[PDB]
Amino acid sequence: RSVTEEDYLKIIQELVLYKGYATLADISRSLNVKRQSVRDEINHLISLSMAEKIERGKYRLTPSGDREANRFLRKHRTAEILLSRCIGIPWERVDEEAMGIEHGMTEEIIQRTIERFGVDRCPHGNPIPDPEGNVEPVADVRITSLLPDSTARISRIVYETDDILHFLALNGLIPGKDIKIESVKDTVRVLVDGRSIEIPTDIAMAIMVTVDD
Amino acid sequence: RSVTEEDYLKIIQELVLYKGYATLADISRSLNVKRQSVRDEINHLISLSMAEKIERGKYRLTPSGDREANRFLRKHRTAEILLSRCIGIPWERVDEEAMGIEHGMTEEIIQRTIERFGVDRCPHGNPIPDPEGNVEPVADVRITSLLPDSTARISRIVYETDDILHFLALNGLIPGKDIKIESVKDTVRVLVDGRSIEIPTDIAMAIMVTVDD
Ligand SMILES: [Fe+2]
Ligand SMILES: [Fe+2]
Ligand SMILES: [Fe+2]
Ligand SMILES: [Fe+2]
Repeated sequence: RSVTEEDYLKIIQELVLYKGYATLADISRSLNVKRQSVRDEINHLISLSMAEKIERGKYRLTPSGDREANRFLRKHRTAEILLSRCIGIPWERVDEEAMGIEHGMTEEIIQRTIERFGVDRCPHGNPIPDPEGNVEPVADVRITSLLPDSTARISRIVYETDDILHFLALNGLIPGKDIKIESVKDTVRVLVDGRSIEIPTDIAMAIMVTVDD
Repeated sequence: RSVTEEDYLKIIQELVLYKGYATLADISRSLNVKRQSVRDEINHLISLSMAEKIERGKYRLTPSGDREANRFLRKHRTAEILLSRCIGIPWERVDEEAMGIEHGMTEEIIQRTIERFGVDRCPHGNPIPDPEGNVEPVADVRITSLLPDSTARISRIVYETDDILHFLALNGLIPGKDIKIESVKDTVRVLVDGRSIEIPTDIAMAIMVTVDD
C-alpha cells in the first residue's frame, strides 16, 4: 500500500501517546515519506482542524482528528486480530501485515471478527474503538511511572514498531503478563515469569500497565 | 472501495467465461459505473494490449490481460477463503465482502491462508491462480452441454452474482455435489440430494461440472 491520510493519523496518535508529540522527521522516518510531503500533509491536517501545532516542530491530533484516527484503528486493530487468530501471522509482524487489508475492512467483517473471536483489544492490547470513534477510557499507566517493588499487569503497547514488538515477544512482555519492577536506573528492569529483564527507556516508554487491582 | 482496473479485469474475465464476451452495458451494470467511463477504461485496456475487440460492442481479455486478471484473482479468491473459513461470512455474500480487503492481500497473507486451510479453490470452486498468473487447466464443462441422464459433479461457478449464488446456495448446488441431468427443455432440471431442481438458463450458463470420471 502507498501512504494515505489514515496512516498519518495513526502514526501521529502513536507518537503522541509514546513521547507526547510528533515531529516531521519522526513521521518521515516511520512512513518512509520525504519530509516535504510530510509537511504538506501536516499543514493539510491542521487546516482541516484534525491536527495542531503544540510548539515549534511539535504536533498532535485535535479531538476530532483523534476520533478520525480511532475510526481507522477500529479497522486496523480488527485486521490484526483477524490475521493473528485466523492464520497465525506472528504477534510481532501483524502490525505491518495488517497494512494491506485494513483500508477495506467493512462493518460486516469487523463485527463478525469481533464476535467470532470474542475480543475488544488488538493482540498488543490496544482497545478496539467503536464505529463512531469512541474508546472506553482505560485505567492504566506508563511502566516508567512506577517505583521499585510495584506489581502490575501489562496492558497495551501504544507504539508498535518492529524493534519494540520483537523485544517484547522475545522477552514475553505481552498483554496480561504480571510483572514486578526491580529497578529504574538507566533501564527499567522487571521480573517476569521468574526471569529478570532490562527494558531500555526507548522501549519502556511504549508500555502501559495497570497497577493491582 | 471505489472502482479499480483490477475490477474491470475480473468482470470482463467472468463475462467472457459466462457468455463469451463483455459489453459496455454489462460492465456498466455490474460495476455501477457510467458507460462512458467504462468506454474510456476499455479503450485504455485495449491500448495496453490487455483487452481486444471481438466484434462490434463485444470485448474480451488478451492472454496477457487474462494473466493480470489471474494475479488479482489470486488475491480475491484467497480473500474469500479467509472470510468464509475464518469468520463465517455466508457463501453467497463472500464475493461482495472480499472486495474491501482483496487489494492489499500480500503473498505473506495469501500463502499462510492457503496452507492454513489447505485449499486451492475459492469457496465457489474457482481455482486459485499462482503468483505469476498461471492456473492449472481444469477439465470441466458447461452443465448446459450435457445430455439427459448424464451424471456429473459441480466444479465451479464462473460468474458470481448475488441472484446466482443465492439460488445455488438455496438449492444446495455447490462445488462437489453430485448431480444428474433430468431435463434440458427451457430450463436445465437436475436431480441433487434426491430433490429435483429447475435451473434457468441464465443461471445454468455459469455452472461448470466434471463428467464422471
Ligand atoms: Fe497495530
Ligand atoms: Fe496492535
Ligand atoms: Fe468471487
Ligand atoms: Fe469464488
